[PDB]
Amino acid sequence: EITPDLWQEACWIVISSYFDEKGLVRQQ
Amino acid sequence: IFHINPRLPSDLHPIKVVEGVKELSKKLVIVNGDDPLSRQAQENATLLFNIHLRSTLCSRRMAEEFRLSGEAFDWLLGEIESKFNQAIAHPGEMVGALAA
Amino acid sequence: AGILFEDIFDVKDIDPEGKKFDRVSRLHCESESFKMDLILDVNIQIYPVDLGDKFRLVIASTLYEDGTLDDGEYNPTDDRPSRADQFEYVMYGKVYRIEGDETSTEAATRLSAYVSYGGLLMRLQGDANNLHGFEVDSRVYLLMKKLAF
Amino acid sequence: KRITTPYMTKYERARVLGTRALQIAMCAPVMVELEGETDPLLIAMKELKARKIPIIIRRYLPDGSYEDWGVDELIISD
Amino acid sequence: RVRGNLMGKRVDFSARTVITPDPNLSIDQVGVPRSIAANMTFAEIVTPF
Amino acid sequence: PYANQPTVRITELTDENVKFIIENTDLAVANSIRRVFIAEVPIIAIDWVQIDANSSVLHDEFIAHRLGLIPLTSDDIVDKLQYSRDCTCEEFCPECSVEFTLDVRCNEDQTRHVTSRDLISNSPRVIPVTSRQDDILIVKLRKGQELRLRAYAKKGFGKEHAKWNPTAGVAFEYDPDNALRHTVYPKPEEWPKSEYSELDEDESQAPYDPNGKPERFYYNVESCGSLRPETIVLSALSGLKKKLSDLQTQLSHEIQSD
Amino acid sequence: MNAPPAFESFLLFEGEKKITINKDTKVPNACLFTINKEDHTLGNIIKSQLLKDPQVLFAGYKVPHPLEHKIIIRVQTTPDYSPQEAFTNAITDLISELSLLEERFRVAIKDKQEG
Amino acid sequence: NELIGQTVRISQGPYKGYIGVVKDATESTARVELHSTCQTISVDRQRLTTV
Amino acid sequence: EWNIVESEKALVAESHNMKNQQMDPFTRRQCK
Amino acid sequence: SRHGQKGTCGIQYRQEDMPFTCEGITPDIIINPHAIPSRMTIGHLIECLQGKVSANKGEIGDATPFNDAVNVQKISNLLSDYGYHLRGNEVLYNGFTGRKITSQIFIGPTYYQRLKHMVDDKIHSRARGPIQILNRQPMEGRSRDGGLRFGEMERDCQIAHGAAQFLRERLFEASDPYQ
Amino acid sequence: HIDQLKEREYNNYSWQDLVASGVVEYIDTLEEETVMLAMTPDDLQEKEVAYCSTYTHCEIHPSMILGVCASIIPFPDHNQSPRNTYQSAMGKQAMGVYITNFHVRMDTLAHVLYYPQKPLVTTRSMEYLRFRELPAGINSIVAIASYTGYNQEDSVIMNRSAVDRGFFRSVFYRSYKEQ
Amino acid sequence: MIIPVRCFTCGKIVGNKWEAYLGLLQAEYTEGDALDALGLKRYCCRRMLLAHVDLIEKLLNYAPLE
Amino acid sequence: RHMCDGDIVIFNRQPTLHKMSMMGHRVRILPWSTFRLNLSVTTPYNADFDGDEMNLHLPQSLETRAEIQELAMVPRMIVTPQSNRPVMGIVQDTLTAVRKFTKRDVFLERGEVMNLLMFLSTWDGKVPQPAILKPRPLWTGKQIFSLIIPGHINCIRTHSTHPDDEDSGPYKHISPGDTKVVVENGELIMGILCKKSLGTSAGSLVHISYLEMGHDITRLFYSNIQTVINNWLLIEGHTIGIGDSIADSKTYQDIQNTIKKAKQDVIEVIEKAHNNELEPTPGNTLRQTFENQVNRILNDARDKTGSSAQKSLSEYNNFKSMVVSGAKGSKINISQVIAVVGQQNVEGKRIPFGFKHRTLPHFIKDDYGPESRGFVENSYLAGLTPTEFFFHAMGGREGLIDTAVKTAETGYIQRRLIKSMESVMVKYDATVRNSINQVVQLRYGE
Amino acid sequence: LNGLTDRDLCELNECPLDPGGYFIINGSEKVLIAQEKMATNTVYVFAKKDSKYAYTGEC
Amino acid sequence: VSLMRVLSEKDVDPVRTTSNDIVEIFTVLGIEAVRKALERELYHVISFDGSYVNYRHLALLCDTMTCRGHLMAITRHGVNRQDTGPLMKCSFEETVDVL
Amino acid sequence: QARAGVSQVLNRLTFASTLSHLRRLNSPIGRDGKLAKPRQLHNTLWGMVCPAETPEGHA
RNA sequence: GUGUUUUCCCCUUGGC
Ligand SMILES: [Mg+2]
Ligand SMILES: [Zn+2]
Ligand SMILES: [Zn+2]
Repeated sequence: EITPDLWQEACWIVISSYFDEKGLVRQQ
Repeated sequence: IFHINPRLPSDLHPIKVVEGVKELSKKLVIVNGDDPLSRQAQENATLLFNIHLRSTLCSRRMAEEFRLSGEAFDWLLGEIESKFNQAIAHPGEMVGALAA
Repeated sequence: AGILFEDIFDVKDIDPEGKKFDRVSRLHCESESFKMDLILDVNIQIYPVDLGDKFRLVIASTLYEDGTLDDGEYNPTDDRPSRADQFEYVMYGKVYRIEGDETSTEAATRLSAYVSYGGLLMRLQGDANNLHGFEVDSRVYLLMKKLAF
Repeated sequence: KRITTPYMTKYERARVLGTRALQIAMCAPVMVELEGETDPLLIAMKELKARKIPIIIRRYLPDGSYEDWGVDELIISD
Repeated sequence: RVRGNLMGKRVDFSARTVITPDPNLSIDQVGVPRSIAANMTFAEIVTPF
Repeated sequence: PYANQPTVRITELTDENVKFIIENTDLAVANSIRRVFIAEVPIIAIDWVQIDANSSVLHDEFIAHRLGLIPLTSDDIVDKLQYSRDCTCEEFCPECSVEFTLDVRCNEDQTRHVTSRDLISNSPRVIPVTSRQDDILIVKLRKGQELRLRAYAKKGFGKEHAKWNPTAGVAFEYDPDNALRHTVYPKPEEWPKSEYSELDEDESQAPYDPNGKPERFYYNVESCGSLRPETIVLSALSGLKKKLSDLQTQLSHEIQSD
Repeated sequence: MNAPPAFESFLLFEGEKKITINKDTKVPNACLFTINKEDHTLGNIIKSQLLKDPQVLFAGYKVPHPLEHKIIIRVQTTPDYSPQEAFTNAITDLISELSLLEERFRVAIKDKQEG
Repeated sequence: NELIGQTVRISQGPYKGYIGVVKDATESTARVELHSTCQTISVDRQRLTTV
Repeated sequence: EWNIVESEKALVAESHNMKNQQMDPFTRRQCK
Repeated sequence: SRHGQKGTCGIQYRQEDMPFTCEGITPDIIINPHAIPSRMTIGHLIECLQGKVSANKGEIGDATPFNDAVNVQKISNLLSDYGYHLRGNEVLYNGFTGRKITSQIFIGPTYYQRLKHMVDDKIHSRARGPIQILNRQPMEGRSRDGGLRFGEMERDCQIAHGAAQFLRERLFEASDPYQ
Repeated sequence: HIDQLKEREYNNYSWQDLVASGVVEYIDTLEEETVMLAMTPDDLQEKEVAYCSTYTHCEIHPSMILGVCASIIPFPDHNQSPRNTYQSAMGKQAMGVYITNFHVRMDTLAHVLYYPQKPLVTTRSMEYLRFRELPAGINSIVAIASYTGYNQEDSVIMNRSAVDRGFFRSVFYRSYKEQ
Repeated sequence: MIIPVRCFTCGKIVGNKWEAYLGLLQAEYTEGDALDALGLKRYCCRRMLLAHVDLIEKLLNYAPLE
Repeated sequence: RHMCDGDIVIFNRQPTLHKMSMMGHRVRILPWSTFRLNLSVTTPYNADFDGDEMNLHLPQSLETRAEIQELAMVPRMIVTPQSNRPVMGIVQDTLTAVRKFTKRDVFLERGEVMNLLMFLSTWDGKVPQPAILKPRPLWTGKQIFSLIIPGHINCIRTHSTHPDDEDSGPYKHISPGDTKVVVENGELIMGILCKKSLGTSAGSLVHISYLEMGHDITRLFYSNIQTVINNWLLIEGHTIGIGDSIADSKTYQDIQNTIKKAKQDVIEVIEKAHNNELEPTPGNTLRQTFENQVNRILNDARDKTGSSAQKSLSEYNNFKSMVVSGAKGSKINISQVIAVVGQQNVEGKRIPFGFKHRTLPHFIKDDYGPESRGFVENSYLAGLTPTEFFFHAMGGREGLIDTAVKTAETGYIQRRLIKSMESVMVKYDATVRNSINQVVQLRYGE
Repeated sequence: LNGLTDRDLCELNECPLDPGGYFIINGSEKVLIAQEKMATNTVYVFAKKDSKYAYTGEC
Repeated sequence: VSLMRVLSEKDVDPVRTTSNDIVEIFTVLGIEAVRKALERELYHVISFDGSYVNYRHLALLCDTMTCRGHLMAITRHGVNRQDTGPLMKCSFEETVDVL
Repeated sequence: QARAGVSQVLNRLTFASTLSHLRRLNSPIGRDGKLAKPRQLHNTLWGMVCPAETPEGHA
């Protein structure tokens, strides 16, 4: 189902997973 | 300084104001000399201050507004000249460096 | 002597302009035998007054009951007979203005003697004969005291 | 017929005081009573107030003329 | 020469430090650190004084 | 023209802190006492560290610094020892110092914690507080790292370096209800009641007391353990009284010598 | 690096006097006591003890510069009373205060125990 | 001079127990480079003892 | 993990009413 | 600090001299109020307030910028629960005299940084040190033990002074005196 | 997606699965010309009187506009912008621990703080910056008071006794190389 | 790096509490109840343990020998 | 010999912009490793202790020592010839504290007066008769400040909050709010002091002190002010905190209502333009008319909200106290902190459409509405929305750019002038000539 | 160091937090700063005032 | 700007109409009107921000810029044309060229 | 004749400096170029480039 | 008893 607000937790599980996959210097 | 109390009648004679200011105008010399060209330029260089001086040290404003005594007026004139002569540009002053 | 002025007074307003300060209030007061007017700032924190408070106000040239002029320095340690010993609120200040209705030809009928008590201001305003004791730039003491009536 | 200002300009005062203080530091005879000080600049300043500095000031006019002014003749300002 | 070596020059008897406030100095006083003072010198003529 | 007569009540006394109230007295006296608690009670702290072998991940100044801050149980001996600056002996001696040794090597896989439990005094009475809870960590060591050093502790004021400050925190408070209005709240109702507030829960601050003086001073002297908390106070009173006696001696000599 | 060593706040240098009275000239019966290697701890209690003396017309203390370890205490008394003895009695009685407080504290300690 | 470049202990006065190396010494005073602080003090040479 | 538990319980605690103030301690756009 | 407030340590006061709350919490860093009003680094004030909440609450506050779950009033509400003034102000006592300071002081934990710019890396002085080889003027820079540049603009500032003797000494006798 | 991604590693889900599930999309500044970009769902897509109701994309979190040194600022939305810039500057100078193998580095200049601390208030973003592992600074009990005036024009009064305890004490390593 | 021996602000020994702190957190005390149970009252002492980053545990990953 | 206490040094801040940037100072040797200077003097140097460094120059000869001492010593440099007013004021927290101190309701016990008088250098040793004798002896801040004012200065000033309708009505010479500073015989009779009376303004009390008494007595004046007032500020204290930035909920409701009306009014102006009903202002394009209308509406909004914020602040508010002393900040800063940060301009215009017809992808094409173009409607206490945070950054970047750009050109502007005019000077003829001796002015300044 | 575990990186005396992304040239960590440029292959139309050209289609 | 033609217009005020352009005023009204105009423009730029500078410094600048009867630009092109002497012009610009 | 400073010594001063030096972009536009428009924070840097992290110097 | 020496250009970064 959709995120019924309470969305801050979800929003930083994303991002967290991004920086797990792509550490800060990935562009180099 | 002289504790004027501008509520008693003052002892400063009107013509002592007139003639004191006249004589003071003589001592505030900017362009020194007795030459007509130099009296003219002294009169010009000290024209606005002389107008101001004659417009605040009037016989009437002294009587009705300032109420200066004779001792206070003599002190005043001596102060005016002693301060004006300090205001004169010192010869040697690097005034163009100041302007810049 | 050095008693410049005295009258019965009562407070008829306080801080009409609103309370500009917290320990100081404007008192607007009226005299009773002379019906002069007074605007006085008191340290409303150590000497509280209310509207309708009646008080003796004795503005004096010197505190000493023998009338000897003080030097204007604070000393304590002194036995001498002092007017303060029979008041409740005493201030010391500099008369800094004497306005009046002077015309060009004939004198003022009324004066307003302005006094600054170290910055706490007073204006005493009324018929000139009661203010003849005031001259600008002179030291004076307020010596006021509430009448219990 | 000296026409310049009769007042010691602040430049003439700075130079006169520094020059006289130098001369004092080189053991020149003092022209004023020493009440017990030892700095040559303090002495030079006292001498200036006593108008006893043995220095004259040659003021060049822009025409290249000059006027000589003692240090007791012109009116010290400060 | 004219600008970098003549109109302006590096000079002896000069010091540079971080300035810090000191409300206990007069407006005409600068407080300076003892190491600077012990470095910079003033040639002072000797006199019986 | 003379002194006031101070009086004391202890409200709580633990082995960690004293709470007490001084009455009468004067604000200046009470605050100077507070200062002496902080800055001029002497204690023993490590102030000399000869490092013989250090291969911890902390450099020697860091080790030495940490040893400085370890409090020592100088509850008595601090009043015996001289200041080393004043002792007449060429090195440290047991009459002006306490020697400490630390000799630890991590000859095992488990990360050895070097702690104050490893500081071995030459005097069973001047020992690190946590030896008489857990011990103060000085370093964690990996296998094959070592730290051998000997240190001396000496008497010093908290005024010289904070290592010698005996207090954890001196609570100091007076006029709990602001009867003096020495503090002037813009909104007296936003402020919680002091621990010592005598007011009810209705009114916010005590009515202004014009002739009042600050005349009860509420203390909480928490020790860091180097002295017992009541000993901090008695030692500060002794120290301040001694400062004043010394000042008076120098004064009497300056007077009689004029 | 050009740091004072921390002992400079309380250790006198060789030749420094602790206290050094100086007659003030501006007004009669006024001195300036210049205590070296002292601070607000010793200067404020003396100042406030002097204000309890009724014969003391003025009493105050200042620290001219916090980076310098020196206080000035200016005392003015009534002509029948030198500030030398004002300062002396302000210390004598302040010692009597602290000693009484110490005794009362020592007893109050052992009276909190079992009391 | 005979006591320059040696490790010395300050045995007297305020710096009692400080260890340093004599960077310089006159007959009256050494300059001692203190081991602990980032500072070189001047100290009356009788206060020093060679270690 | 205990932080994730604490966050999820705080999330359900975000359901409580009156946890915000009318004195505009923050504002957000909502145009058109 | 994290909010572009920057400043040199202007003096250090021992714990006895710093002001103190009811408990003996003296500040670690006292910064002048005038740093704030022209700069409006209110993030600094809110950091201090929520840091004081965090330190009492006993866990790390969130300061993610656009988080409308956080606001000053909500923090003040929390801070008031620990028995502090809700706006972070406290009554401090003057360390010197012990008198309460009449203004209650805004005090609380704030994250300070120490920057690489230490003063002992910057202090520099010269009195006849090494000289350049080409033009016999002082070398440039502290590392070289150089002399400060008495530049053009200083020349102008001394002309304006009319300080010709000090201009001659700076631009000659104290730089490259030669014959 | 959130539940799967919360158990990540335990299920070896990853961000790449969010990408490969058509859930998140890399937009680039020229395609950003043509997105209609909500800023959070609950703000912008809820049935207010509609602004557009045609959002194609939504910001993941708006603080992700900040870079590395700017996202260490707490409450940067409560600061004047030049001050966030000055922090982004000074944050590159704050002494900390710059890397944990610093004992092996022979860097020419290194500053290592003795007791660097984790901020008592953090952005969430500085999780990923790994700031709580290599922090640069100390949470200090700041007081914003004028006090003695030695903190006046952009200056700070420090606690000397805190410094005696190691407050912001740092070490400076200078490496000299010669062959 | 390692835990400071004394709370910078006040003076309370906090250098003997870090391992205790972590052990109490491992008992799953909440983060402020660990501090309440160690005895840290002032927020100045609490920010010593809350804020402390124990980097020495990472420095000890590097081998001098073995 | 080494430099020692009392040595004369020139002391410089390397942007040596004007004559007062290289004043001479007496050295005092102090322990730690910094230059230390007194804070009236930062304004001449444009110094601030953010990490500024200043250059000390030790003149090496009696002839140059004395020259500096008589020509450049700081007290000689108080009044600038550039604008004939003091370059040094009372500044920073001394100025806030002196405002607080000279309020009417500031009363000091003898224990606090006699402690403050210890910090006056020029005090004659006689304790003034307290303003109030009976109850307990209480002096007044102005009565202590009357001892600091040297000599017999006379000046009149209006405190910053002086209501302009006060000199008309009654109470003209007995001011309700203790505005109207009057000094008479060197005695503060009335009025709160602020930058208007102690700052750098022409005719300020420090200016009168310089023209009337020496440069030396003015030097003592600046020192005594800082030294008494900073030691009273250890009693009074001064702070700033969140409580100083919060406002009443009624004030927030008024602010929000004002902004809502302004947003609605901008929406109505947009509607008027969209329908072509907006008649252009003469000379303006229709677009320039629309932009002027919107800028006026939003400036009026920011101003009305800023006023309603300021009108809420108590006399205790520490922004108000720093503002009305003139010590730091201004009413617009109070406004931005409490009410509304307002329109963010880049190059004087609203935020430009850097995307095709929109400012950010969150906005819809041709959204000319207020927030769509940079109007920050929150305050720094409320925090900025992310869009208006970015617009605020865009705007504040302009100041950082112009800071850099103003550096380079202006200094070039400033060398060329000096090289053109370096040798123009006043000769002993008392005429203003140049190197070649061509007469520029017959008298200096006519 | 690619994909190398934290244990091994510590064994290499490397930092597992170190990001990478830099070169070692004669012992110096050298980063290549990303250099901004006009996009290639894309037409752009500019007006260059102070020129004879009203408009210029660059590529 | 077309000052002379504008001043010529009927119902234009030839006494008060002015040009905000010191070069235009030079050609139309001459070097002394340039002195006055330049002084007023310079004062306008300086005082616009509310600041104040003494008149001595403005009069002195405008006098140096008009002392030789033409508009003496404050540039190498302007101040090195002045016959000051080579060691002063090299200090400024064109250093070796003037030498 | 080439570009300059494309390759700068990694800023090891502090970890946020290392991380930001690695994520640093650089416009080749001339400094001492007086133009403001290439220095201004363009609307299009949203989410791409930090609106706050720029050198306050000439760059 | 012998004692102060001794590099530069260029680029980059940073400070007010
Ligand atoms: Mg600065
Ligand atoms: Zn011994
Ligand atoms: Zn603590």
